[PDB]
Amino acid sequence: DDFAKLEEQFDAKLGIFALDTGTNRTVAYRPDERFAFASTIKALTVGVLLQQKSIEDLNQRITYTRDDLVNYNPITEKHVDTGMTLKELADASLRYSDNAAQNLILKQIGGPESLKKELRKIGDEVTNPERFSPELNEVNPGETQDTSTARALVTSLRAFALEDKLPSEKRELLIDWMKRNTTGDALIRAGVPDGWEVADKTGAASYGTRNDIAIIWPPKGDPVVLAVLSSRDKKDAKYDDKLIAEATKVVMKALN
Amino acid sequence: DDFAKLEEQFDAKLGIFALDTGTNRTVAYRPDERFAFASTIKALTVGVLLQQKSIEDLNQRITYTRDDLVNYNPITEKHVDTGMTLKELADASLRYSDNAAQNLILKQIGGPESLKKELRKIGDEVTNPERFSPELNEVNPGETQDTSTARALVTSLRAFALEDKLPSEKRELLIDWMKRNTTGDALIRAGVPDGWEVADKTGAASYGTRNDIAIIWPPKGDPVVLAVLSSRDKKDAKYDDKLIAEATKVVMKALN
Ligand SMILES: *C(=O)[C@@H]([C@@H]1N=C(C(=O)O)[C@@H](S[C@@H]2CN[C@H](C(=O)N(C)C)C2)[C@@H]1C)[C@@H](C)O
Ligand SMILES: *C(=O)[C@@H]([C@@H]1N=C(C(=O)O)[C@@H](S[C@@H]2CN[C@H](C(=O)N(C)C)C2)[C@@H]1C)[C@@H](C)O
Repeated sequence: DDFAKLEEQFDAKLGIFALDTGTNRTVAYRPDERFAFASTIKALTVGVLLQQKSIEDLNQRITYTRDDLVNYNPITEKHVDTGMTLKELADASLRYSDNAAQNLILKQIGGPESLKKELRKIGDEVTNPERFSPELNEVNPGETQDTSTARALVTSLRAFALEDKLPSEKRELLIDWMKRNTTGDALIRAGVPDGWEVADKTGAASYGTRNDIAIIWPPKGDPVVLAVLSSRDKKDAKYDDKLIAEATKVVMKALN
Repeated sequence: DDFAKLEEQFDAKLGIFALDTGTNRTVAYRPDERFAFASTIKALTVGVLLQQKSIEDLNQRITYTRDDLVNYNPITEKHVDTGMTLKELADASLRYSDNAAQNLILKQIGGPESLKKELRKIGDEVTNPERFSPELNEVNPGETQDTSTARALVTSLRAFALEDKLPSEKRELLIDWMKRNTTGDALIRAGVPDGWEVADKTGAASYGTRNDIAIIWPPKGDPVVLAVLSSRDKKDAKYDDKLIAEATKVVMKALN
């Protein structure tokens, strides 16, 4: 098995689940193993923002200071003086993984416990949002706060992006943002041929956790939804993006 | 001088122009020397496309056939059967240097002769569009068809991307496609300090011509607009991407 081999090669533990929505074929490898979701949660978080706001409501302007800024604020740091609309915060959070943007959105939806409630409402009993960004990244093995599984992230991302947890114009915003992600070139995108459209959201945390979740549109045929998660046994361990890229090529082989 | 030393190391001719939009300082080395523009023209071509369409017009679906495919078609070869929208064609052209994408876009704006006339209209009396792709890359020394200069490409790229040849929303589309280019990692991007954002478009053509034009954003402050062009004296000469990267570093020192 190629997935076992990857784990061997990169001294890491993989979580994989992929679903071909056209065939209902799946590819699983530790699909129900828990991993820190890290910033992949940003995607489900915007899912819930969109469900709870009209499109026009995303034009509301959010004011903030350097106190609402945290460790990684690539877009938010530019706009302290003017603020940002919810729409521009969605963009920043999904496409640059802006942590402060995530916290600001999370506050608009009522916080982690309110995100959790909303995910339970759409059918996800697995994903456990507990903390703000960045501290959600600090997860020790055995703990369950701020964790999910490859199976559940796929199911939940599909529910918002492709099914009926959102109306079509809102699913379109979500997919556009995710399609135009900037943080993912060496991950799922590097394990798919060019001209296969990918919408993804990356994550990284402690214990060398390195995640990517995606919807992949092959040139014709229905989309594949895919989570590829990984983690290692030392708290301060490095991850290797190539593992996600290689895993991704294995999934596509197995599905075709 | 460092630029001469790069010319000597790489046995090539360099064309450099950079402009610091903050201070109006410039860095020039053979700024008015002509080079084949190659696929850098794609950026300017989208600038015109954007100027002549509403953003919503970009969703017009273009149907095309396999005759429209040329030598290098990474995205467009996957969608002969469905076609692609103008928006999707712009993305393919800019982020993958898709040649067929560029030729379809060129046909939508009326062809190279029409593109040239739109460039004259924004003030560019230098850039000489004449052929479709890839034939545009066959330029012998002393010839002027499909050539420009480092100064002109910088001037024209600024005009569309930063000044008033487009309204802000279309500038934003242009800038985002170029920020997310997949073809430029070993060029200007390699000579810029980490975490400065870069929008770029690359090119290569006969006589070992190797090009990259870009906009570079210091973390705070106004952007730098940059062209780094090169060529060599044999028709079938190889280029070296490291030339462009090293020239870029020199540009950055001379501006800091
Ligand atoms: C996400 O998991 C965390 C923030 N979002 C990120 C991302 O998904 O890219 C991280 S990733 C980590 C930081 N360094 C690596 C890198 O390639 N960069 C320099 C961006 C990846 C980012 C801190 C969030 C939980 O903090
Ligand atoms: C334009 O310059 C040509 C197309 N655009 C390119 C690019 O910018 O990437 C070229 S150049 C060259 C061929 N191999 C190099 C490479 O490393 N790859 C991207 C695979 C780039 C591409 C053919 C057009 C004029 O043909």
